Amino acid sequence: GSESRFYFHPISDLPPPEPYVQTTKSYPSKLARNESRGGLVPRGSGGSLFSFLGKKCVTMSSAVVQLYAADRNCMWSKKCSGVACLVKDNPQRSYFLRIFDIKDGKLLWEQELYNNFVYNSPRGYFHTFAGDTCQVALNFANEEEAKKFRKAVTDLLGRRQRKSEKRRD
Repeated sequence: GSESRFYFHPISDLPPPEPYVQTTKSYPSKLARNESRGGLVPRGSGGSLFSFLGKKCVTMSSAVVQLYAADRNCMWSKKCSGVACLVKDNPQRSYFLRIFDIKDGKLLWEQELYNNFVYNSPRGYFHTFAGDTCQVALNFANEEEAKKFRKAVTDLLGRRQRKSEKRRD
């Protein structure tokens, strides 16, 4: 079901993993407010003075999910199960995706978002997410709640921060 008794199994019905074939994307966070300027012959310079960046990290969306991470080219392994939160960290001007364990609440998994992220959705209670050169995935009983953070992350990223929506309804 959706609540009370909801299943994450089976891994066998979930789509197989894949090595990251996409070129590793850049993290906007590392720059915050800076761009890769060129030299003499190749000279790209954007600049664009963003006036005062940062307030706090705003949580954007939260859903109960189980976290998979793919080993080399083809194995989904359980690293954590719990609840997920999509966070917009405006001080760093980036976004953070954080998975927090339901049992501990420790939060031991983060993924720092890129500036050109497209979301991968097989959709079978299962989403696939891209890392540095590793593949990570989200597994959940509710695609509805899943679409919400999945859409929000990818949509907001494309719109650029015009939302500080804390929770989905």
